Amino acid sequence: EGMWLMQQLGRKYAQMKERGLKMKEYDLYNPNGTSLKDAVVLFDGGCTGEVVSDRGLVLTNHHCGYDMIQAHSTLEHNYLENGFWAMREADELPNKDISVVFIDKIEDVTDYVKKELKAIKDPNSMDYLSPKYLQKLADKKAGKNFSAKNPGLSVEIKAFYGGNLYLMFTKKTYTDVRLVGAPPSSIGKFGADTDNWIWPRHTGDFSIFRIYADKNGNPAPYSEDNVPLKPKRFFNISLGGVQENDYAMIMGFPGTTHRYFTASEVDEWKSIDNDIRIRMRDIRQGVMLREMLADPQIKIMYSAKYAASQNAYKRAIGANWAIKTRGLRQNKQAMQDRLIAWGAKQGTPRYEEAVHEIDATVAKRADLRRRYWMIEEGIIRGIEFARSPIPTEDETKALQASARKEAIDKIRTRYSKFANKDYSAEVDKKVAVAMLTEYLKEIPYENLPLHLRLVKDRFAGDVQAYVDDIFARSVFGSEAQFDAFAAVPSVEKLAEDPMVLFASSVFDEYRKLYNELRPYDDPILRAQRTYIAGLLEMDGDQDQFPDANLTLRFTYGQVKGYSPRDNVYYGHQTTLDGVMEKEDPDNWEFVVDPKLKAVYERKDFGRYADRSGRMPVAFCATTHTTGGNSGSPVMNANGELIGLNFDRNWEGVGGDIQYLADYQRSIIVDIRYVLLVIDKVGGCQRLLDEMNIVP
Amino acid sequence: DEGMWLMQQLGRKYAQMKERGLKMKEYDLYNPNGTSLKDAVVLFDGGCTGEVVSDRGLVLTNHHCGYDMIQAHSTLEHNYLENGFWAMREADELPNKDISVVFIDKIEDVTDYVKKELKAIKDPNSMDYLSPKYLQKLADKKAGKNFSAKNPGLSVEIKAFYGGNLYLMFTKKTYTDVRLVGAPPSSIGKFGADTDNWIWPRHTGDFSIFRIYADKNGNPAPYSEDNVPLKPKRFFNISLGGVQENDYAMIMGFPGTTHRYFTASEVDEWKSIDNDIRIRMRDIRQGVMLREMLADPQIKIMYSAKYAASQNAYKRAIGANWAIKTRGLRQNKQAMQDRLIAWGAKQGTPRYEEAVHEIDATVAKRADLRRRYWMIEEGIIRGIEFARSPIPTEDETKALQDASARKEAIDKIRTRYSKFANKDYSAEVDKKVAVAMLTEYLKEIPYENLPLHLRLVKDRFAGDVQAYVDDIFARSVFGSEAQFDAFAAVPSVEKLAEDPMVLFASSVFDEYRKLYNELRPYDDPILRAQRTYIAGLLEMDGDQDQFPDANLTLRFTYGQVKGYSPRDNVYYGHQTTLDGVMEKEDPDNWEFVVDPKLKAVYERKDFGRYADRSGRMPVAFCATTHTTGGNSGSPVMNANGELIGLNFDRNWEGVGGDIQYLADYQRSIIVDIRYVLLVIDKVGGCQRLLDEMNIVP
Ligand SMILES: CNC(=O)c1cccc2cc[nH]c12
Ligand SMILES: CNC(=O)c1cccc2cc[nH]c12
Ligand SMILES: [Cl-]
Ligand SMILES: [Cl-]
Ligand SMILES: [Cl-]
Repeated sequence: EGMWLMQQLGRKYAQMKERGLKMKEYDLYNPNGTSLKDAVVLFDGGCTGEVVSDRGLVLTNHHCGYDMIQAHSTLEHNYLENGFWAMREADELPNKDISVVFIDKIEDVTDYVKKELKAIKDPNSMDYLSPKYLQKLADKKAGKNFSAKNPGLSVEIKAFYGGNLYLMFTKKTYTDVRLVGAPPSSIGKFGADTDNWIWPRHTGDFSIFRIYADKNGNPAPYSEDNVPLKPKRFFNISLGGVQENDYAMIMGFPGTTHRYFTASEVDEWKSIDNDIRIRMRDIRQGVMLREMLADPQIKIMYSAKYAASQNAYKRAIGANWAIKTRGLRQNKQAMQDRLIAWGAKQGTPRYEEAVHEIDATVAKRADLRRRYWMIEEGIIRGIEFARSPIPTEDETKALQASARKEAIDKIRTRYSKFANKDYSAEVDKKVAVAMLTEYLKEIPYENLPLHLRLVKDRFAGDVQAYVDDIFARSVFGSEAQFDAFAAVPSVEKLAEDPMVLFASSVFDEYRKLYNELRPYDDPILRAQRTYIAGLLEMDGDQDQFPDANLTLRFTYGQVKGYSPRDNVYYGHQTTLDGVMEKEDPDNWEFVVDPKLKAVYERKDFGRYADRSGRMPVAFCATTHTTGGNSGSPVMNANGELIGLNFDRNWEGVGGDIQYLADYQRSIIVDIRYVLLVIDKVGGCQRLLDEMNIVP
Repeated sequence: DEGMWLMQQLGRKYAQMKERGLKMKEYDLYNPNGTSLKDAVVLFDGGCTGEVVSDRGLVLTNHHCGYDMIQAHSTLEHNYLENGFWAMREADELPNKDISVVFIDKIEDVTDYVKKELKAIKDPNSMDYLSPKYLQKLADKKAGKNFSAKNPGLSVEIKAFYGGNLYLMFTKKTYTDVRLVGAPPSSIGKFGADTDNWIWPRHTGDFSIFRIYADKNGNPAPYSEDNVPLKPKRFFNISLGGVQENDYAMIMGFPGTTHRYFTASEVDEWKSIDNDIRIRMRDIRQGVMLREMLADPQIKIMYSAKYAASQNAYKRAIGANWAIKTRGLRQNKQAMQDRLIAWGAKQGTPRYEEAVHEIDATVAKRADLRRRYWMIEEGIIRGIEFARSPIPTEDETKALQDASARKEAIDKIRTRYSKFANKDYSAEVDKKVAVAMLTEYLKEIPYENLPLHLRLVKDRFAGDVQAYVDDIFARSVFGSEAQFDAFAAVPSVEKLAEDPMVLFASSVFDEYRKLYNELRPYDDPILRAQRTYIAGLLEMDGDQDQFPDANLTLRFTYGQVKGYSPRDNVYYGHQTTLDGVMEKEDPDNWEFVVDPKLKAVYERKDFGRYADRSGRMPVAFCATTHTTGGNSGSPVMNANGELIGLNFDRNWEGVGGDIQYLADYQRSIIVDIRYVLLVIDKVGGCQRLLDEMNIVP
């Protein structure tokens, strides 16, 4: 049920042993020695990765190394659709702007931070959560020129439990991380967007990289002289597979959770955040779908835009299902009522006062937050011409020196990016008419961005006419309209441009709402410090984990399926047979790689198939994971690698607020399927040979 | 393969049934010379199956079987279709016009009689051995002179089985006074509605209650206010013990049609012509209908039923083609015929190989014709609404060419035009469907094979299908109300003879009839060869594990209450519960609305003695019984013959079961009798119906 701090391993060890853990405590996490923890990395600032060889080979998800596979791909060598398999270390491709972060040391610095904070004065100061303030304390503690005395190292202090616990992390960062191997996108992204958040899953979501360093294994930027890193710890790969009920554990960097939400915050997340996102994206996606289905060229231009909007839409549907069916609101209400009753008993009323302050702040910001989500979902992300060019003061104080041509060249560059090869003004007008009709129904005239008041005032409520007039008269309405402007440009034309006025107006309102809403975060945050302190003093820092905050955590559970609905059961493991069942040659998402199809037909599964002869693909577990856990190593009871985490099912997305034992699962690619693809699809034996594969 | 067995076959199947769990005595289930459970089974309204459940003639069947009767008695004042109907006294039960219940009184093997009569052959190629007229002449001869007059309510019928190798005579007792007694609201009776058609898991309470009425002596009588409820020979006891996984289950009913003795060439034809054309053509039709319904809420209202009606057989064809592609149906038919051919070669009897060859040759010869027939039927006859627009009759055209009979002809044409262009017809939606359907039709059917008017697309319109369809409506007398009225004011024979819509409709119907007539002669050599083919199969492997094709006659099937795995890592259990109804609840979707009385029952757990051992309220279960269309409403029995449910559907994965039974996929979808009794009790409050049933603990 939790995402535990490494410090909490001692207090959780006995239960983990009861659940099946066989390894010694300090072999997993040692605060003053080498352990399995030293083989986990933060891959490219978001994902998790893991070292799997004494030469710095790193495994992570295909969707984690996707940008690097795409950057090295050309029409000549398309690594994204064909895969990439460097047959020698010298063939491994360097990557610009990549990093791998090791968590070298972790220390509890709570007393230090709390004593430094006492020099306050302002009791409402937010310095206790300020990265700038906490970095000043981290540098003070580490020393004057720490990074120069310990090269490649850096320190960071983070708040936990709403400002009740602080940890200082000593990090070692490597920036020479090279692409080694990747399956084709047909394997790496088999489900593609249709199977996102879906269990059963049949995606071989993996990619292979390598950490490079100088002669002494110290961090160094890309250099042709860099040598592969010999890490102090790497995972052994298990070939024993998984069975139902097997103990499993994960280490990784979960990003965010909201475990200490009040009941009022759950209601707000549902009725504002999720309902607005669901309704607004449903309108946007509906119009996009009609247009993509009717014109194959529109499908090409809008596929990525449609898929990008669907991802958080699906999350919101999944989260609202948990609020409606799993009693999230009620369990938060029970959590706060129990603290309020215990505080009354002890004579300490500050916890009830804290929950009341949160409720009052939530109730007060309701209309503002509704207006913010309505404009953000409805217009800022809903309508493409909202992100059309807005002339700067530098560009206007140029059109009225003769760098008038330099002003127009900068405006043209931005116009070309807005009206790019994937932009359809006709599709955008149709989306805007449906999105603005909904926006104008929900937001009253007095709360409208100034230019939208023209719908009622100048266009007699005809939204279609208003949108038609924006494109007919705007210099960004077509290429010919822009060129006519660029030939005779005046500041008076830009100041009265209907598209510029629309874009400026909606951005002004979006910033005004953001600025007016920002002051409401602080009383909530301060009250959460008192609220979580009460919860911890009452029930202990034992079965209540601190919210995720992109720091290293461990979670444990079992390889287990679940029943999604009445009379339906999803098992704990998918097979290669499931890939073949889903095969569809006339659908890019469900195309099956011919080398993999042949492997399946011949049953060329080597040492990777199970005891029954079926080739495993993926499994699911009751571990508690969230965004940031992509690429996380999944370990056995002996700490051996059995898979990589790559997703979680939609039924469990409400798990960020309340873990769902009967529904929430981590979706993991079986390590045996990873090895089968490297071996029979990539034919990259050197990668298998450098790993320590245990029978 | 698993079987829809003749009643005569119970004797030789009994031992296996007992070894599979059957506990009742053979003659208590079926006795040719006495009362048995078979006497409580009826053919409900000529299609469905039903069952007698009380000593006062109460009959249970599906909600979709009694749907028309519930709809005919419904008004805006008392909407029984939407709220349910529960007659609180026998006198309140509603009579029904044109209803019937047929009991199978006696069944007799008359094979030797029919085969001896057939020996008086005046042509060896005669189809009289399958002729209902001929077989009725033999049935009347055997029953005697004036049998119907000397035995009122009874009738005799002889049917061919095993392709003309076995014949049975059925003595039927028909009752026509069958009254509506009870029905749940449509929210329960058709809970899944079209979304869950052919779907397992299923949560639909598909049942309705009727009562057979008869004269003072329990003899058939048409509706009369003097009719008394029938005291039947036999009725089912209701079991409350429920079902468990692996329990023995059995069904009696009237399965309509199967194709168990198809050759491999007939499976290929079913796939590549019948199913592929239906799939492709309905996909085009449904796609255009969906875009129009989604864009205009008034179009959704007008085309919902038309869209749902087209989707039903489309889904069946997708399910059947999935079995041909994944379950090896073609290969198993090929293995079946190769084995007979090899055995015939050893017996020195080449007639079986000659028979399979005649079938293959006939299938190969009719291929282009059959492709053209399905292409026009799916593409135009069903695909385009203006294909069924008015065509002036020879007598209507004669009337328009010096009398007052011209206004009588115009009134008749107007009546047909108003039925075509009714409140649910959109000419704009029809033009869009026709453009897409004709574009596909014109791509598949060559100019020389086109219905005469479609040749104008290339000849007069330069291949512009949109222009051709636009011109049909712009110039046609049936293109709009104003166009019809202008014609009706000044009607001329010449205007109808040159009308583009009349010419289109006539042309496509002419080609549809020409193709049907040219294809009809191919059925007979196949049928005759099937008589030899099935005779060989029976002589070789016996009339034991090879059931005769379904032909709307009484059959039994048996199996177990068992779920199945539809795909990798997914398992569907054997039973659904009332929780599954609640999970699917959606108030803003008419299909998934939950009745408030039922929702309250679930919340209070007011399940009485109807819940299972774990206090969960069962709704439906599935079984490995072999069923098909005609089995809707069938009684599902326990190992003791007690009623445990009513069959109401089968899953799409098993629709290929009409050709080859699929043990690991095919299931009968059954409404649990405990859920039926819960709805009568806690939703209808109709205690008298529970009291007249014999409920066993
Ligand atoms: C076709 N429908 C979907 O793909 C979908 C819809 C809503 C939520 C989720 C979560 C996963 N998939 C979803
Ligand atoms: C709503 N249901 C469908 O879309 C569907 C589509 C194709 C086959 C089947 C069988 C049952 N349902 C089907
Ligand atoms: Cl290291
Ligand atoms: Cl012979
Ligand atoms: Cl099977």
